[PDB]
Amino acid sequence: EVRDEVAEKCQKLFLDFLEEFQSSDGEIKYLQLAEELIRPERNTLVVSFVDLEQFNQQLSTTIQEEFYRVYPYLCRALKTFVKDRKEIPLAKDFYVAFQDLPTRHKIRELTSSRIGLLTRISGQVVRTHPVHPELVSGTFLCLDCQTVIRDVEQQFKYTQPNICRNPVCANRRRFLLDTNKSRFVDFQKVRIQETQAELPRGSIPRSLEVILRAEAVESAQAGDKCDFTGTLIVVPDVSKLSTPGARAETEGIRGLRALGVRDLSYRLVFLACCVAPTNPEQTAESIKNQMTVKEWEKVFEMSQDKNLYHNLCTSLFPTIHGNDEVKRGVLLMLFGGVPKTTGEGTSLRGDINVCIVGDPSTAKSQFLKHVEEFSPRAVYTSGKASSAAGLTAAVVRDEESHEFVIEAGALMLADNGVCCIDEFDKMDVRDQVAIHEAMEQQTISITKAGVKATLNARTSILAAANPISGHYDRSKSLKQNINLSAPIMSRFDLFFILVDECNEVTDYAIARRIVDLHSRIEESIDRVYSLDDIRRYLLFARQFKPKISKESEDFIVEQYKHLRQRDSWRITVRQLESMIRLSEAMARMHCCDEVQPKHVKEAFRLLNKSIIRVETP
Amino acid sequence: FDLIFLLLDPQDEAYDRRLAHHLVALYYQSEEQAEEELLDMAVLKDYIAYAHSTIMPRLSEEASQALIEAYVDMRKIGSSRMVSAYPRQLESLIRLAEAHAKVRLSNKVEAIDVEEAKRLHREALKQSATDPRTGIVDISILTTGMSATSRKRKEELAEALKK
DNA sequence: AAGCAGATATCAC
DNA sequence: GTGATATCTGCTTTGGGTGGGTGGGTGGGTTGAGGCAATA
Ligand SMILES: Nc1ncnc2c1ncn2[C@@H]1O[C@H](COP(=O)(O)OP(=O)(O)OP(=O)(O)O)[C@@H](O)[C@H]1O
Ligand SMILES: [Mg+2]
Ligand SMILES: [Zn+2]
Repeated sequence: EVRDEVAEKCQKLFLDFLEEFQSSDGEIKYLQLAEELIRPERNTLVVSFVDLEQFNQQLSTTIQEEFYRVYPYLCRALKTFVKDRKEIPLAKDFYVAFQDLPTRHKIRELTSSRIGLLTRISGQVVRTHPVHPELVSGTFLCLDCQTVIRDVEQQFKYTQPNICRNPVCANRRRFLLDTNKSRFVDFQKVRIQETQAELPRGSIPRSLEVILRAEAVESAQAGDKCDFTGTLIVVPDVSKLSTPGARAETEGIRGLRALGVRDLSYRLVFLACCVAPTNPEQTAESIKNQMTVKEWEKVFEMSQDKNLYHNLCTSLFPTIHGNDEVKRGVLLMLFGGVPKTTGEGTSLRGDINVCIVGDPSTAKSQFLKHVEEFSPRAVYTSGKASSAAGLTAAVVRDEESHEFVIEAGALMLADNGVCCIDEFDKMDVRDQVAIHEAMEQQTISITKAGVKATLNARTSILAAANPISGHYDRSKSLKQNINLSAPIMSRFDLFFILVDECNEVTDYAIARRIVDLHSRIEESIDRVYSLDDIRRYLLFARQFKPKISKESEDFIVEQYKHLRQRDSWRITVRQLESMIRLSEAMARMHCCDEVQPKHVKEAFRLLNKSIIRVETP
Repeated sequence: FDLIFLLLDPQDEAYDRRLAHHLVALYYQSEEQAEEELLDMAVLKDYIAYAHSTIMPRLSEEASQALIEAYVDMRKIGSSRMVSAYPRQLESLIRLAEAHAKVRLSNKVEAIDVEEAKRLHREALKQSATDPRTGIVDISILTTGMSATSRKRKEELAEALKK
């Protein structure tokens, strides 16, 4: 059989690269990575193109110019490099991915001259299709002689063997496909679009079809901005091609036997071997392991700091002057309580909701923005919404299908995170009624035409509101200043007010702070802890589930009795559970395993100042 | 909105005559004048492009003190008698000041830029923040959407109906 | 009517 | 006498409603009237 010299040389050199390339530490970089390919779910190896370029520049150039031609041989080299380990079945297939290609091309630079070369592009995913199994090499039985033919390559069309393997056999038409000994690969089709940055001025966006295979399937989601590394190929019009096993199914080139009197056109698709984001079962021990040693000692030092509450408060909100209590409340919301389930299967809410009622231009939006920028999972939205979904689900009809579907709202998109809601007093009646269940039961229930669903809304809500008159009236109570109903107010753990103090000194402090922030953007900010440090510390601290002790039990019971005796707003069991949640969050803040009385004292201070502020002018 | 402007139609006869002469002259404008205006527009476009390319103004110390004093005075106006300003307006001033510095092709924001920003902001407010009944200083119409006099009148009506 | 799949007789070497 | 290779024969096609809505609208067909949810 004729032998492709270039591809074989590439295979040999790639095997050498895999075996010999050395990391900084002196170990073989890719031996330890290939050691992971013994698992059944893992079949792809990610190789940095810069490492390969350092090892051998001629090999890298040959791969770049003949990627489509030589890729199967690189996969064969990987198979050889993995063959030693006993756990791999002989039937397993392995694939190579290439990570860091120095140069990038635009979607409108994908011309015919790029067919078969290694390329990297960026795009916004518009649509993802279901996963399929795709045949790569078929095993067939010959019906004339019962000989078994293996490794029949497929070319965009279901192909059967051309001639029987047996020299005596002359069969050309009768074969049987055997699925159990054939080879399949995972297959996914995605449709991507030009990013808004790349879209030329006054031009309709240009779309592209990308094919993901093996591990790359289900790794990109619609709306994501992703970098794809792979190759540009042509895909013929399969509908025109006729084969012994497959009839044709209802200008281009003419003259192929499989074409009859028909024409064959082509279209360009991108065959991606690697997908990444364009801009890039937990437990305390695993969280620790994910961190480096420096980060772990920083987290421990943070846990040991005796001024942690104040340092965290100042670090999180450096641009805001004053309002220390509001910062403390928002921090406690960020740490959260311990969600629990009862013996009968019902849930006890562990999340904390906070409300901030403010005068105009009092920086409540600043609080919401700080939390939104800090939190990994956080959604910022307005009470008055642009879409029909709003803060909860909506039911909309697909015109073509006539089917009814759920459109998700803000509280659904923020599930397991934080929802910052601005202008919380402008909600509509549908959202107003649904938010009862959303805030307490943490679910949204729908029984409408074509839809019957319970949707998860396990969220912590941080809300910002305006007073009814547009200016806060100290003579009245907080309940008298806002338009929130009493049942909604009972669902909030903490309430805060921000009043415009018509004071010269406060005005002078705020003006100096703003002007200093603008004059020296970098120099103005001074955080005891960096935001990344706080993110790691919060990730570590959320793994603790402090237990309520007996003394804390007695203190909580006494405080609840006092609150009820003191008192359409009223002290309900919700205040008791809010106090429990706040105590749990206070204990969590110090990575502690038991809720001590001190945490209860602090939580009761905050909650008592919230309740009194709700009641009296 | 940083600036709100009011384009009112006057009842003056002299304004009508002047605008009529303006429009008739435009109706008879010659081709050389049109070409000259096109050239001036091209110069303006090039100037703006260059300024966006290479100018990044920064606040000097004198500009910072000017801005702080400006905000304090705007607050004082209301504090003398209500509220006559809110911190967001200060931000607007900064933006405007920087814009002015960019017009000069200057990398430093000076006191002249702050003065121009104050003048422009104060003119826009005098155009659009005026209460038809009493005066201008009241900015509560922007913050709350209801005139202070209207708020007092509604409070009186509600109290009387509660009587 | 138009064209591919299958069957089969037929030239040539 | 075997390997092409030229001739002959039978299948089914079309989009279509006597080929079904107990095939399915991700296999593809204007126009109007009729329920929904969100709407005002
Ligand atoms: N206490 C404060 N400390 C620092 N900056 C403040 C403070 N109060 C207001 N500001 C400034 O005011 C602006 C914040 O306005 P923001 O949009 O957050 O107000 P708001 O409370 O949402 O009001 P509204 O919704 O009525 O506009 C920023 O310039 C912020 O610097
Ligand atoms: Mg705001
Ligand atoms: Zn055979």
